Amino acid sequence: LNDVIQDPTRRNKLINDNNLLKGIIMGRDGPVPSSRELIVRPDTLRAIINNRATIETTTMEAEFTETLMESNYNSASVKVSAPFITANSEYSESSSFKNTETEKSMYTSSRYLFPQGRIDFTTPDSGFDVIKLSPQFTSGVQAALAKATGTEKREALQNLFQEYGHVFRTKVHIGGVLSAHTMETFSRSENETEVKQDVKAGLEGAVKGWGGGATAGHGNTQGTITTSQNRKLNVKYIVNGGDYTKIQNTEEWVASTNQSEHWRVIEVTEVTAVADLLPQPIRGQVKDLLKPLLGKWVDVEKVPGLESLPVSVYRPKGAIPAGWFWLGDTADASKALLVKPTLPARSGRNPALTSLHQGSGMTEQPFVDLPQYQYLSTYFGSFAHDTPPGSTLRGLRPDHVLPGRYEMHGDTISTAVYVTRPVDVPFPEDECFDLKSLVRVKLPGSGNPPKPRSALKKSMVLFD
Amino acid sequence: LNDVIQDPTRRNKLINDNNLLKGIIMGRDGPVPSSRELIVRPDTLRAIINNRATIETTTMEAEFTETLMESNYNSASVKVSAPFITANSEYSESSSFKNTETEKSMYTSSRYLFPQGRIDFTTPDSGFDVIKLSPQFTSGVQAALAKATGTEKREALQNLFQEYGHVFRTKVHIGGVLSAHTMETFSRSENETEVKQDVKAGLEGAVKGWGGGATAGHGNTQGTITTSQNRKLNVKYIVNGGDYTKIQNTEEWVASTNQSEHWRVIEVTEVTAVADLLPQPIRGQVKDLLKPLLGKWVDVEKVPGLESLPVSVYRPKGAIPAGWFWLGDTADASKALLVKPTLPARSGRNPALTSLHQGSGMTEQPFVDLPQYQYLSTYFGSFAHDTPPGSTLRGLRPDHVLPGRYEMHGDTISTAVYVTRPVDVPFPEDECFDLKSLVRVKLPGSGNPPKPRSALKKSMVLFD
Ligand SMILES: [Cl-]
Ligand SMILES: [Cl-]
Repeated sequence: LNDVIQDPTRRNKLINDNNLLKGIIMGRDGPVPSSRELIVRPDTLRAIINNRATIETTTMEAEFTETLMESNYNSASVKVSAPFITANSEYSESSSFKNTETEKSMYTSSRYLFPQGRIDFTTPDSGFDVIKLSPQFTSGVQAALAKATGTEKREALQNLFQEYGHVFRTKVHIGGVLSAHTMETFSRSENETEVKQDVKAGLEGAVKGWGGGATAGHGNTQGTITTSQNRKLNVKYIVNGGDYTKIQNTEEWVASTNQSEHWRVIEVTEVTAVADLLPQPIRGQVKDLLKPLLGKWVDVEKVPGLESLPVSVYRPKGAIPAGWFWLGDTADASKALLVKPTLPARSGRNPALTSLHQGSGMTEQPFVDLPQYQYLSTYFGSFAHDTPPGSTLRGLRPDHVLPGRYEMHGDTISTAVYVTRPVDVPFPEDECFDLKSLVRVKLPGSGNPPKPRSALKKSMVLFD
Repeated sequence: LNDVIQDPTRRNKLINDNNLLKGIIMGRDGPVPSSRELIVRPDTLRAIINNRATIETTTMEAEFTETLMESNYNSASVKVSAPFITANSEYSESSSFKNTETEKSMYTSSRYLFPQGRIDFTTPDSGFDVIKLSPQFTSGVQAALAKATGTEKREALQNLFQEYGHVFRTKVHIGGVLSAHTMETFSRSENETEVKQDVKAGLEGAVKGWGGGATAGHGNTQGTITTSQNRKLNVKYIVNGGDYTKIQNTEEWVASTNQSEHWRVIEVTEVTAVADLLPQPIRGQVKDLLKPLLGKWVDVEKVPGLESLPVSVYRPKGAIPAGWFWLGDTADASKALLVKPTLPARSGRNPALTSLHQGSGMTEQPFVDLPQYQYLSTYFGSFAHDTPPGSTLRGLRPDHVLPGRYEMHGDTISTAVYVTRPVDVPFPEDECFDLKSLVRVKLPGSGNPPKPRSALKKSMVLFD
């Protein structure tokens, strides 16, 4: 029983085995627990009893989240952890996750939970026993903010989060779990609702058949499933908790999930960013210093030889200050945003920006130098990385951008352009800049790069 | 002091004066407290001490939220309350809130908070003292679910929420507040970021000048402000808490906010839907019965005489069952969604669906019979409300839809169409159906209705 475990020193076994005192490092190797304790060891754990077995499913369209899906993070935990795994991922041109003009990808994870309960860590500035950060971490923050220069403070803070972790798990389900994980690539011509429901039912069916003893028993393995609509899927099967030596006989493994010794984290229900646990004044100072870009609003000038276009095309009217960069052609006649990276370049660290090169095809459009980086606008001219204004044009690390929305302008497809705006959902969780990024509807020639449809996140840019 | 008030019977004065035990009715007259108690009177209130005065701002693009903005609900509370005020609002063709092809509107509220603390009501199935629903409400739910037919159960549940409320305030700030509320209509050609920041700084400046004693003192009133960018705004000034008889001398009012007797709710920090407070089995039964539409997937047939179009146009292949309705022309060659309302028509109650009429202009497109209702597709032909398939075509109540996203198709503007898809944000709070709703890029003739860009919410449709 959950209440029984929380009473003596066996609650310390539950805390220690599950790394409940440690922040989670979001890196290229997936979610990794810190070797250092983030919080002070509590006298008691806040537990909600729930022994009801259920099948839960998570559908995820965000790239770089596969290791979080496989660690049974729910959508709310993936959301908070997503900028950190994205920023620290190993980018590749050969990824199977495809987001093209004709195709899209998604991850689907189903989990047959055999729980005992939920453990809650009360965050500071919330009603309740509350989280107390370890003095070792607090001293690290103080030592980081005490550095002579802005660059030194940011480098020490970066080192501090790489050691302590990016997020802390504030709500976790404890018990045993049998989970199935998949990825699917489908045509944009398909009904998204039909594809999602078909993959979810097929995955739920596989975990349902595995759990409760109906299919041939197995442990951690790879398998293939066929949905009702004939989609063939590569499935990864994962076991967490219970006695793994008993996994061959499903019902014997299920019974072993009632043993306090074999209880493990079975779902990450809620996660909090480590910087958000910091007290009120320091919190804002740390968060400002963590922003990868500096921002500046500057004057614009109209691009000549664009009389054919339905709208006026703009670029910063510089005199672009040394070390500053621009992000693409705009329909904003008033101002342009310039950006400057706050962190020095280091081997193993993904920079906030990437330079661009003209494509080897018949095209004159830029291509990102660093794989999987994104840019905001089509280039209205002939790009060259060695000549202005292309020499100071930059692409962005994928954690910096979210999908935008097009507003089409033009009386002919050949002259037609899209003006990128932030999505107009009434209750956004994240806010983006309205930069009025210009995208060509029909680009001339072949070998042209995928058309951008992105908006820059406001949380990534520090002003003044 | 907050801790001092919570100890004797003066905590009951704080609970009673602020209606902390009552659900909030979201109707045409704004947020109205229920006359009936939703929860059992607690022995103690969970309080977080915070006497730090701050200026907070909320920007809201959602229509029908003005009375929530004026009641100092933050964006998270507006979000949860929004479907309920939208569904119960008094619709009008003469609203100043404009969302056209060339213009958009938004609400901005700034509040100069003079707090004492925050009161938290712990929801059932959450760590902590927890909420216990009143036996009068619980008996009402049981009596509603005991009705002979589906229609009778739904009517009794509707009556139950109109009496008890749609939402419950789970986190509230207590003290005194000076707030300014405005609305702004601007051209889509404008930078949204610049407009939002300009209105927020102008509104923050007005509350800053009012509070702390710098401008001429006043109480609840209407005024005009001018932003840094020469935008002229109609401002509504509201006072909550403190001694209102002392409002003329700002500093005397500020000092009166430290008196336990004058503490009022100053911000609605978190709100929970009343149905979400219900225990696990009943919760799902109530939520299914509250859905305004029944759903059914049916076969489609291609619309003839559409050879010129870049895509195939579809309508349900009916034999449309009696009492069922369709929602517009689609590019979905496999299936079509049919809808049926679950509640009977009643005077004063906004129906889930509206019939349509052909516009009096040169147009052949349908127009909603009920003001402010929305539809999903342009009609690919000549609409008539008295002939099939137009006789069974229906528009939707604004709470049923969210903005969608266009995917353009066509080699000529005149033949070009948009296929509506759900927004592709990676972490949506709300999910919509992908219906592949077809919208004409360039409609022939004048007097044509505003082009739709909407997706139907999945939470509004009950299947099987
Ligand atoms: Cl290339
Ligand atoms: Cl009309």
